[PDB]
Amino acid sequence: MVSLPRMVYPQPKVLTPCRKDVLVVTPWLAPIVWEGTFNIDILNEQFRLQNTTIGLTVFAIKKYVAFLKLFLETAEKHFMVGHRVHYYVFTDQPAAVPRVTLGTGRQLSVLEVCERRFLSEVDYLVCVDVDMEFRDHVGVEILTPLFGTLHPGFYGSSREAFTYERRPQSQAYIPKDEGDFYYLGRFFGGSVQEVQRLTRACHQAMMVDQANGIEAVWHDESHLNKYLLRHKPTKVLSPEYLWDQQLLGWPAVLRKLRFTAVP
Ligand SMILES: [Hg+2]
Ligand SMILES: [Hg+2]
Ligand SMILES: [Hg+2]
Ligand SMILES: [Hg+2]
Repeated sequence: MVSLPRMVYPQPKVLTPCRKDVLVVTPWLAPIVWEGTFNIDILNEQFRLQNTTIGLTVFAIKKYVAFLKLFLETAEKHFMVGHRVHYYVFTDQPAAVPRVTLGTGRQLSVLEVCERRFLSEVDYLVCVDVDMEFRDHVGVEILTPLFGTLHPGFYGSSREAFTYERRPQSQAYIPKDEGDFYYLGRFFGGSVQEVQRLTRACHQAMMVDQANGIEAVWHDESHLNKYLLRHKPTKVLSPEYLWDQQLLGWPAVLRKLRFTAVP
């Protein structure tokens, strides 16, 4: 709500689309974040004036603790740089967490494996996997009440091809004539309130499923897709935000590869 300062930047072009090769807004008017759609300077100003704090959560159990060093090092270089960040590392090996040097205004909490905590420590929560690395900018352009990320393997696929759970006996069930996009179960976020709302719904749906002796085809991801179908995300991130260059290369439609799996 605080007034932005004078800023000098190119005037928006009303009669000139900001990307003519991709959809930049959903049918429910949520922006789809692609490179070229946002001016990061304006967005940085808006969020900094609000002294925004972003929590990044990851689970690293067993052999996965080995991915923490690169994950954290690259996050330090590309994730919410300039803003307050609180990393939450849930692990079964507290002593094995790498000693990574953090920039000012950034902290890390190791939780050995308390939800009200998030409500008082951060404004937004971003949930990802540890076996990844940031390769380019991932900033406040993604922040919104609730966001989902387009799966790199299905962004150009028809809904019939989406690997949603197709069995009516499952709570994650989505018929062939339904569905907007196929979202990643491993990269989502939003306000603490909305994220806890999504995880609480997923947890309940998965319990009902097991009680009925059924397990969704893609587990958590299947339920996340059911949730986002029925509760439209306020922002959708393009595949730039979770790519796999080994399996998909570098298409012209992707101007940047920001976050990827480690081969
Ligand atoms: Hg989370
Ligand atoms: Hg769900
Ligand atoms: Hg779940
Ligand atoms: Hg979920």
